[PDB]
Amino acid sequence: MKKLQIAVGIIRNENNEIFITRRAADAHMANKLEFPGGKIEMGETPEQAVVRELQEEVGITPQHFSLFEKLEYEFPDRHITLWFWLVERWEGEPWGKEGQPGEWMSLVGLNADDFPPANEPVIAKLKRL
Ligand SMILES: Nc1nc2c([nH]c(=O)n2[C@H]2C[C@H](O)[C@@H](COP(=O)(O)OP(=O)(O)OP(=O)(O)O)O2)c(=O)[nH]1
Ligand SMILES: OC[C@H]1O[C@@](CO)(O[C@H]2O[C@H](CO)[C@@H](O)[C@H](O)[C@H]2O)[C@@H](O)[C@@H]1O
Ligand SMILES: [Mn+2]
Ligand SMILES: [Mn+2]
Ligand SMILES: [Mn+2]
Repeated sequence: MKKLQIAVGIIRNENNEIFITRRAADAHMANKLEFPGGKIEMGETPEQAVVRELQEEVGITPQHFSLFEKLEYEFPDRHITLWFWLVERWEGEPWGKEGQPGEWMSLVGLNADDFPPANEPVIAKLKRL
């Protein structure tokens, strides 16, 4: 079974809203809401990966961020380790830089059912902030 390391960014503005994108219909976890992020490549660290992935996907450079949660999840056909970075400072304005839907969502209104099931404990912990 495939094993992947994934770094994602929880992008939180001053109004307690999170920048959330929606995954393509032909992707793994198709049509799900998601924190922007992606695969950690050989020769880069988890910290470097979340910077690169947010630059690619939404056009911001995260800075002074922290590891909010790290967890493992077994999907039906792949095992993934997810690094959830809390990003409260960044350069740029996030947008759908890869043509994907993206918008600001109130933290209190997030519904874990809309996200991959791996995100359930993270969404709960976020609402506890
Ligand atoms: N990006 C992201 N992926 C998540 C989340 N929760 C979750 O289980 N996943 C899973 C879905 C995928 O199996 C994997 C993310 O890989 P990805 O498809 O974003 O990887 P990528 O951006 O590097 O891929 P690509 O655009 O090059 O095709 O992790 C999340 O909140 N954000
Ligand atoms: O690992 C994140 C953790 O480390 C601290 C310093 O103790 O932040 C450092 O690492 C971040 C990720 O690379 C950087 O963004 C930050 O600038 C750097 O100081 C903590 O702030 C954070 O919890
Ligand atoms: Mn990507
Ligand atoms: Mn991605
Ligand atoms: Mn990638």
